[PDB]
Amino acid sequence: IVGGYTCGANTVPYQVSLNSGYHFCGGSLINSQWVVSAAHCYKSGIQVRLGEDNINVVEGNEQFISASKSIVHPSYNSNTLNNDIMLIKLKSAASLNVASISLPTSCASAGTQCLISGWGNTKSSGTSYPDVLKCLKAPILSDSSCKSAYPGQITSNMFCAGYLEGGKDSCQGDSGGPVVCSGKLQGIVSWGSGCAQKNKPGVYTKVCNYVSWIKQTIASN
Amino acid sequence: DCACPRVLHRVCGSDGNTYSNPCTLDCAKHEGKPDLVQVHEGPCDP
Ligand SMILES: [Ca+2]
Repeated sequence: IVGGYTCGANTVPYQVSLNSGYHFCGGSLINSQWVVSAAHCYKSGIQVRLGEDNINVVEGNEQFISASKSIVHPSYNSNTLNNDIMLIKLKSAASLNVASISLPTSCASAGTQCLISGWGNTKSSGTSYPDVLKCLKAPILSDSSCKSAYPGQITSNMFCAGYLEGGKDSCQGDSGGPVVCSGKLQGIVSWGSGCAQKNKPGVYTKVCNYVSWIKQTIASN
Repeated sequence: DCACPRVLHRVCGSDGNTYSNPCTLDCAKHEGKPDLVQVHEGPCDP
């Protein structure tokens, strides 16, 4: 997260870190057994890390739980990143309260302020990986401005959120992570051209399109 | 482009810079370093 701020411990209880030796993606706990993340975050042997603030320091109260299944969307396109959504099932249920974030019943509209979080890079120019979870308040941007920012690259399963002006964005390391607006997980950190660049906002997976599939996938796994 | 997924998969460039993922490496190559190549996975040694 570039241009953001320190969330505070436990303030983003549904934020998980996906770890395969090092933190590499975020995810959102959506119930005690399941995490949503980006499908490009797919790895074998994911360990999900819950109740993290400082990813680098084991406070002693975190939960490190292995992914038992990692289910990419079967329309996930690694080339376009369309349907960049993945459901991770926890080997054992997480101990709650850590908390899940609600899935949307409606899509969010342009203008909706959201909370984006992660331990991704905090710098546009250099690299600055944080230890504590970083947060960014950012509004969903209009579709037409998303698409003009990224011509030919934006599908109906994507939205842009952030600032066209630059300076405030998600970044590498934030992938899979939540965009939560009005108490609903609306976005997953997916991609963008660099980070916090002028006219290159973050592009997120439009979670609302996947609520039926998430439900079908959870019910049948 | 140069549009990259926002996954962290630190790699090491032939320029001795650590890139956040193969893709951002790929972008730096495409932006100003044609001979830029991935040497190995993980951060470069400084
Ligand atoms: Ca920790």
